[PDB]
Amino acid sequence: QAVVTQESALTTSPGETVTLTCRSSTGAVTTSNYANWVQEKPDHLFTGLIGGTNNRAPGVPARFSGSLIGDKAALTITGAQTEDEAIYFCALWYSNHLVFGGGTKLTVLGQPKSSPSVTLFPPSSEELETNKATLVCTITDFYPGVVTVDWKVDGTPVTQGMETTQPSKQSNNKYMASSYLTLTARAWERHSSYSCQVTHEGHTVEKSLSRE
Amino acid sequence: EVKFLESGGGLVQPGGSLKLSCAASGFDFSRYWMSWVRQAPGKGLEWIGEINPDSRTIYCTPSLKDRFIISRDNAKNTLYLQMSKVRSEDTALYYCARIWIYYGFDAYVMDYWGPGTSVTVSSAKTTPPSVYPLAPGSAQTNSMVTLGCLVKGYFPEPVTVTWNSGSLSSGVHTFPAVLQSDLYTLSSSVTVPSSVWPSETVTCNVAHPASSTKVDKKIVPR
Ligand SMILES: CN1CC[C@]23c4c5ccc(O)c4O[C@H]2[C@@H](O)C=C[C@H]3[C@H]1C5
Repeated sequence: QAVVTQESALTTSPGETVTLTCRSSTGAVTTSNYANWVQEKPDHLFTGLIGGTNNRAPGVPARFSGSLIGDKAALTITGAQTEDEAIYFCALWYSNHLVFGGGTKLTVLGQPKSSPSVTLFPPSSEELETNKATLVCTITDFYPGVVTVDWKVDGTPVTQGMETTQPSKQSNNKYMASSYLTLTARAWERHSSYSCQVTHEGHTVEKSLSRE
Repeated sequence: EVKFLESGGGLVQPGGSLKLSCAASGFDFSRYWMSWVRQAPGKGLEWIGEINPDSRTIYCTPSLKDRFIISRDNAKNTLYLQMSKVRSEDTALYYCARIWIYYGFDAYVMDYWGPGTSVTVSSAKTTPPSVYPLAPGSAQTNSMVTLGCLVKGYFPEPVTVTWNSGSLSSGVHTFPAVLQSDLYTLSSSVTVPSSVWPSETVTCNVAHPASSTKVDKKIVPR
């Protein structure tokens, strides 16, 4: 039941050096895991960059390199370019099957940091008449394109019935996302205070409302 | 130019079957290992398997050999994936990828990838969306106000959302769909001057081509 672990997200600036890592649940990564690195760019464009731990794929820019570092496989970008903003997947071989890590979103700062605009909407009266309630939290104009969203109802974090889209590009090249809280109408009626909390670059933006 | 094109995806019922094809151009396909990888919505890559040039060796993820058969036809320069007994968790984009083996025959990279073909497994019937207004709660003032449109529970994708029949376009944001209770939901928002709403009417228009429907929802204060 081998599991491959990567940083969820890293940020660097153009010209800097950044290293991404890749860990195995079986122990140290070795050359016998033949670590691969695959880059995902927008519109689901995948490209192999590194194979067999430290071989660049033919035609790949020299700023990409691979190595083992301690327990882990590593991808280093030495002199990052804005075009290197992308999701990077590592993949490790375990004798007879290949396992991908969860991917690292790499931001290479290509515009200023921008905090999210957050809007929280209550259920509509028309929806409530169907005995259902959906709260909607919209999140726009943020960069880097990484957020965490949490919901609270009368001080209770919601662990069932919340759903958040993965960030997607706006026409102005910032990012947007939406989050949903699904309740029954009776639940809506039985609670008072509702909050959507958006954390971006270590700061939380909170919007809340009170029913009725 | 090394180039791939996948086909054979689409909507299939649970327990149904389909065969995906990956056509390879620009290289001698009969000399390369070929692999299948997929990506469920919002998620990362999952390997499916790979097959060597003469098909004497196939490696596969153990959980999927029950459903999936990898094969190839070197005369057609094509890689195949037969999918049977399909399940909701098979909803994903499916990619083929070439295996490049380096000098020394002891290192590889998955160098070139196809653009992917989409498979959706669902028993949902065609379902038009329930469209609801998103208006601020009953109310402190700023110079702009953000309004919205909840497009709840439709099938299949897509819907098209406009504001005031296309006349409001700047600062409209229509968000990706989520899947809940086997139906799709998305939202759209628009920002207008506080002096404009609710004095002037703001309406979202939602069309669902598969239902041949198009509905309007005026955004009214709470
Ligand atoms: C993921 N997959 C790629 C192709 C293949 C392979 C690997 C490593 C080094 C190789 O040289 C190599 O070639 C084949 C096969 O011989 C053995 C394992 C498979 C595996 C890993």
